Amino acid sequence: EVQLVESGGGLVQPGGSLRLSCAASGFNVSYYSIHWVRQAPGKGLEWVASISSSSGSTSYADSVKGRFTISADTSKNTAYLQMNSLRAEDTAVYYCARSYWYYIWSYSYGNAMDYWGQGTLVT
Amino acid sequence: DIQMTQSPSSLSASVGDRVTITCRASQSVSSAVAWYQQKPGKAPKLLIYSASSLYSGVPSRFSGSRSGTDFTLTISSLQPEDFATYYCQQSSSSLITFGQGTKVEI
Amino acid sequence: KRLSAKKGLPPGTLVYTGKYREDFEIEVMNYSIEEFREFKTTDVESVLPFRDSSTPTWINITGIHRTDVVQRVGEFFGIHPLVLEDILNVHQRPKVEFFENYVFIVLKMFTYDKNLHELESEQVSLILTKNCVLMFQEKIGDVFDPVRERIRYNRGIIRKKRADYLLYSLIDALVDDYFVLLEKIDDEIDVLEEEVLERPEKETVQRTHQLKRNLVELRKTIWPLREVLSSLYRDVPPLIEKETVPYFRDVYDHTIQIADTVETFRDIVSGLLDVYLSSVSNKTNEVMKVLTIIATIFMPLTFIAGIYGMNFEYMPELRWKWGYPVVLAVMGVIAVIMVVYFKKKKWL
Amino acid sequence: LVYTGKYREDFEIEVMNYSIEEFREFKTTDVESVLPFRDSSTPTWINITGIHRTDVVQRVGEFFGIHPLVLEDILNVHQRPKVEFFENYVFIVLKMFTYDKNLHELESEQVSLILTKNCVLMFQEKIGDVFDPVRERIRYNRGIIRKKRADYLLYSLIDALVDDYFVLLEKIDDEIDVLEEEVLERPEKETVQRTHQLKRNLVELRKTIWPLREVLSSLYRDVPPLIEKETVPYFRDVYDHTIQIADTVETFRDIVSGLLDVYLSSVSNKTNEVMKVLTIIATIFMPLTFIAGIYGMNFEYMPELRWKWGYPVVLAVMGVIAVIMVVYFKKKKW
Amino acid sequence: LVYTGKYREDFEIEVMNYSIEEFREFKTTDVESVLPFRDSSTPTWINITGIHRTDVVQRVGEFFGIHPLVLEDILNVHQRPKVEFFENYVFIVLKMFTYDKNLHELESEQVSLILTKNCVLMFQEKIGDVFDPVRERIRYNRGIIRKKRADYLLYSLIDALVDDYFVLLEKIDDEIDVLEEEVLERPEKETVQRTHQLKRNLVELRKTIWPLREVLSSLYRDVPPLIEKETVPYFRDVYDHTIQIADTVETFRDIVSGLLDVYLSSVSNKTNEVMKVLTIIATIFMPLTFIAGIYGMNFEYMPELRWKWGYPVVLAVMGVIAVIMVVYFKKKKW
Amino acid sequence: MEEKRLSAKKGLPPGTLVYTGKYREDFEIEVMNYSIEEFREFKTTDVESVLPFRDSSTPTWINITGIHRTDVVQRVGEFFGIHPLVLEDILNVHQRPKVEFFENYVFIVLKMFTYDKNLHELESEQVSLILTKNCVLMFQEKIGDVFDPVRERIRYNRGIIRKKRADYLLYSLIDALVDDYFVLLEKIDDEIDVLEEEVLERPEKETVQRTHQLKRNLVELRKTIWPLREVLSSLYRDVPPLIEKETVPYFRDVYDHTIQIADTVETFRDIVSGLLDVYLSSVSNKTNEVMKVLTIIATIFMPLTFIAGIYGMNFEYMPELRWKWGYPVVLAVMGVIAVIMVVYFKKKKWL
Ligand SMILES: [Mg+2]
Ligand SMILES: [Mg+2]
Repeated sequence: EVQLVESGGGLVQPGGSLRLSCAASGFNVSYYSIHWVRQAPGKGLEWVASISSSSGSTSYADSVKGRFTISADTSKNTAYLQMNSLRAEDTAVYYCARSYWYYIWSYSYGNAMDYWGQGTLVT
Repeated sequence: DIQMTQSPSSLSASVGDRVTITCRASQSVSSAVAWYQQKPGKAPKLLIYSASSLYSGVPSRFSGSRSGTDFTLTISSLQPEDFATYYCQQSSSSLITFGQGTKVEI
Repeated sequence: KRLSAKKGLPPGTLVYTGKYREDFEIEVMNYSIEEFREFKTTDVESVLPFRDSSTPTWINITGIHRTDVVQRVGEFFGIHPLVLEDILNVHQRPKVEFFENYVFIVLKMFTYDKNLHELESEQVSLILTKNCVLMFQEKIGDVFDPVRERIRYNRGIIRKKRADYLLYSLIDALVDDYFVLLEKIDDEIDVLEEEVLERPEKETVQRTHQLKRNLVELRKTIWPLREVLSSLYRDVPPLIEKETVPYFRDVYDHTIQIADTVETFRDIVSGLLDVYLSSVSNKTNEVMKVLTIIATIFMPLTFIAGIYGMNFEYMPELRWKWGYPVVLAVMGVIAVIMVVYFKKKKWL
Repeated sequence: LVYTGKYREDFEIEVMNYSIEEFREFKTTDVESVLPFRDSSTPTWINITGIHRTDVVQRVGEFFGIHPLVLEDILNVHQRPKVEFFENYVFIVLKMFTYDKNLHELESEQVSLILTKNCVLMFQEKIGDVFDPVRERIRYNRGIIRKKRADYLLYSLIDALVDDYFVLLEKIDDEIDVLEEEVLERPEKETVQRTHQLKRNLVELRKTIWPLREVLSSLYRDVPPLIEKETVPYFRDVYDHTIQIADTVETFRDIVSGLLDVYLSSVSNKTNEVMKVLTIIATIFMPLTFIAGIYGMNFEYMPELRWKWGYPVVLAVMGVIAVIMVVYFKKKKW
Repeated sequence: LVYTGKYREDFEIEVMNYSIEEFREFKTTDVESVLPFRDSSTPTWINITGIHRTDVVQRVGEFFGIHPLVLEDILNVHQRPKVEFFENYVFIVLKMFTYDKNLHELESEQVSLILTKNCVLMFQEKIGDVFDPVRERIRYNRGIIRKKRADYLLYSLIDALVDDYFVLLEKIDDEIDVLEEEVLERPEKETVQRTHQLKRNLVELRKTIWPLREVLSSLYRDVPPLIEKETVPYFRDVYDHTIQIADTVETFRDIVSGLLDVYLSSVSNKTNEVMKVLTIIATIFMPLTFIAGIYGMNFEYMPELRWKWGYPVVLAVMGVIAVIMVVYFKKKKW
Repeated sequence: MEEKRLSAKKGLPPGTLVYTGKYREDFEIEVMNYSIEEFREFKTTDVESVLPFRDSSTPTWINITGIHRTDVVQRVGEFFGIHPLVLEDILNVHQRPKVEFFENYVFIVLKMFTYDKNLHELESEQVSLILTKNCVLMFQEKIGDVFDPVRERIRYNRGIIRKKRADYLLYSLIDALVDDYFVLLEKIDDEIDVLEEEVLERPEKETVQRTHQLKRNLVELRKTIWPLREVLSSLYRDVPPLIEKETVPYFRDVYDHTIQIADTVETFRDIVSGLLDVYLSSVSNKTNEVMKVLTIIATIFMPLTFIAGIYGMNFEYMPELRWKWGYPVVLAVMGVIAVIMVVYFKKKKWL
């Protein structure tokens, strides 16, 4: 029921600009945090961005801090990632995932991704 | 900065035997780690969260243990449907860092 | 006022605190004088039009781990975000808050397992608004089946009154299974007390200490229950009718009884802690009684045998007429008489 | 004006000034260079790394305008955290706690913050400081501190302090996990030492964090206009974070008080087992050496002939008694 | 009329009349000099110490019109703290506590606050008080002390006496750390004597906090005879401070109880280790004593004779038994 | 737990009311009928002389001591219209403190304790109060109460007791009882302080018995205090029509006193358990000293016997002939072993 899909992956020349759209079904993007993760062929997973559409909470990866731009629009109930000035290493599979918070101690919270999108490909 | 080194790089084991993957954190993470399964060409699945808590609707052969700042993913009885890549995670900070990725084969 | 800012989270984040994420369900029971329904479902949007119903309604949302459903229900029913944060904070004590439209109650139910002595706690929240009662739990399996059966089969007064009697019935059922749990712990404490004196091992100590900690948990979660029932009985906010206060008074007396029982159990376990040490000292006493008896009987014999078995060049008593049998006879006599002497008391 | 701090060798003065678009960093030891900073309309921060020298603190107090009693509190180190409101300035008392994982001890160092008009005075004790994040934030403008007055500077200082509290709590959490694993796996007297020291550290942490709650409460709930209404909500967040610390602390005590109890009761349960060992061995070997001495009597009266393996018969009787005693111990389940 | 106190020492009457314009410090010693200090509009602070001088206290009670029953309550020492409300004046009775070195026992001194119009009176007995912070606040232009009436004076005296408990608990914590070091290394009988004395002092502190909280609750809730409001929000930090004191004393009691329990553990472990050494020695040397007794047995026909000069063989058997038994002990914590 | 009907014991005829306590020696009725300007104190033994005070306009305090005479209790209950179940509760000593609100009267069961030295058990006596209209009936088991201050206040017109109604009299009696409870707790504390020295200095079986009976007494004290605090809470937070709502602050003061007493008794129980632990430690140290002497003797002698036997062997092939006179060598070896034993026991800091 709860399914995440991605669109916008394509053959774009390095240094260009494009937009990845993560469409959500079975839930409301307002009530959960949406993460974008990048995995290169032959390499492990690498988290990229996190958006909490309820507030302005927006946290990008350390490596690509300030070069991406994540947001979410509730009218379409989707999340958006804007990629600008791509590098050569950015070619990989992109996954869009829900994530819920869980409680460990009073001071420390964790979170987990329960539903993972299929994940487009960017070159 | 914080990083999670996952050992070993890869592991080979038979079916029905215990498999253990350890994972160490550069900075102390309270308990916010997770273990995932990724079949090739497919989205990852969430196996373990909170470093010891089995996910809802997942076989109990997987188990998680925490000792200090080190985390171990253990398997009671490995299965043919259990040959994939297993990762770590961090959720202590808003910056999420993944593990190296240990692939288990026959 | 305001939803507390937890750092490390986006502002205004509602997070489930417990551990049970397995199941999620919504069960609706709309009952009246004549007709009733049971609309069990999962689509939350179907439950909503019951807020403004004329007849009393019982909504039961199991699995509060889905915070979106809780937020949507709270927003549509006009529930303050602080109340929602209290709902999703399982780590809490029973409490009551009175508001201009709804009454919010936090209570705890407990289960006990045999062969694995774990006192499992599940927090349940009640929100009485207008002529409806919202119920929030986090796992399948509660102690409100008698209320459902009474409503379904029209037995008792519950089908005749308003939603306030429904809330009273729910709290009464909670106190009833509190009594059931106290009886179960009574049986377990009797078994543990009998066992600790006959087979004292370290697992008995672990069981006794686990029972003591469980009882401390029970006390810390029952005294707030006394407080909340007191708050429900005395001031009787406008949401609760004046004719339904004697029922809450009865529940208050029940909570008094439960507190007395748990305090008695706490005293009993505190006694068992010293009883275990006394029993282990008794066992050590038995072992050293055996050791001291053999020592007392056979060390003097040993040294006298050593003394007559010596290499002096003299010839004191080595050729007397059967002197060896004489020594053995007198020596056995002294051993027998000292064993008889030790036969007094409980040493032998 | 008597100084009681245990740090004397360290001393340095550093100034960070900033505006909407420009900032300036200054480092010195002579106080004459930091005197003229009143005229800067833009907010500024002056940090005194070492407060052992009473002359500099007395001069700065009489220059910016600081009450004798609050200055004596600044010089005093053993003081509960506190907040005082004056028309000219506000005065706040904070603590910083460093805790080494390998070398287990939770130390402390006192900080005093004074906010008069736009200059924020911080009176650090010694070297080794936490507020590098706010210094880097104001060095490289990636925040909101540029658009606000020194009030937001005070808020940033206090927020950095509570963040350091969170990091210390993470360290204590790791120590508690390790201690619990050790207790469940293998006890020791040094394990008991660890439990006691951790308990004491938690107790002192609770005692020192609880006043900070009412410090922040005084700082937002009925705050004077010197801290500014727009700055008030930010302090609220700090207050909320403080609650978490307290909550965490209490649950840690709840998990460390009960850690050691099973070991406390479990002692004297090995006493009976060592009695088992000593008693079985003494029971075997008291009668055995007893009859050894009996046959070593050197009486020679009773015939000691070769017989039908008389010495092997004695040994066989000895072994029969030993087997009988072993059977008796098996029956007793000792 | 009757004096109950057992302390007869120096007698002193001090008056501290303070106002915005200035403050008066002519405490003097004349009994009749205080009588004109009653019609002043300013808050007049009259204190009498050494209540053994019964004629002076009787005269001042007659002058200010206190009920003689309240005078009898003042003359009492063993009286639980409480508050009584009258139209002319309000009576408060409370306890002052001071810890000391040597005999680690804490004593109590009654203090009576009679507040009427713009006048406040203390009825202390022993020389040596704690209200110095309020005195220096009066003398050093700090706080709202002068901007308000004698109600603020009562509030300041009572919350200073509440703050006394923090100093006392710091003293008790120092004592607890000393006893912690002792239990850490040297356990003796004096150790449990002094730890149990500390436990008694802590339960005494809880028992004396209870009436103080009751007094604050009774004084907070309405029925103000002379209080004109605007001071009852100040009777909110005092109640919270009472809660603070209760919780900190509870933690101190818990840590002292843990110290007692670890002493008990040390005694049990000493029993265990003495048992262990005895068992090791007897266990390893008794079978050897047996075998030494057996061989060389005295009978006519000895068949052992010589087996390849086997005395080194039996010695090596002894050594092998000894080393394997030592290894068996070493594999455990023996 | 619904409806109130008389319980049926099988050893008695159906309606008979039985006294449960163990006192029969005393019986006396004291009537104390006061007003703003007058008071009549009247001690008698006739039940029929107190009946007119039911309809008295002025407040009156009846005090019947010796409830063992069930006929007097039954007659007074019949005249004052008291329910028979309340009479059975009055005569039933073996019950906890409680309060019952009725349409015409309020019924309270409370306890007064006494502590004796050289007989370290506390004795409880049940006192019952019935407040009805303008009369306060008091039922006591035996001579000896704790309401002397109230009597002096009524006699000598101290305080404000005379000008008020019977509800203030009920307050005064309950306050006096709680003050006596405070005195009792002080006596328990003194007994605990005395027992501390013996339990950490004089380890005997009598100390064990004394501490265990103190723990039992503390348990009984808690079991009495908790319902008493419940009674005071009910009087404060239920305000029945007989209390006039003006005397409620007095009841909250008594409620605070009860709360303090309950906390005190809990702390005392903790202290008693600590005393038991210290006892065990003391006896363990005694046994440790005895084990020390046993162990040192055994380890300085038994190995010496081992070597003595080893070179006490007698077969053909041994260097038994003197080498350096031989025997002094073995004696010196034994002495050196003993000296090593003693020196490392000195190192181990016990003899
Ligand atoms: Mg010989
Ligand atoms: Mg021997």
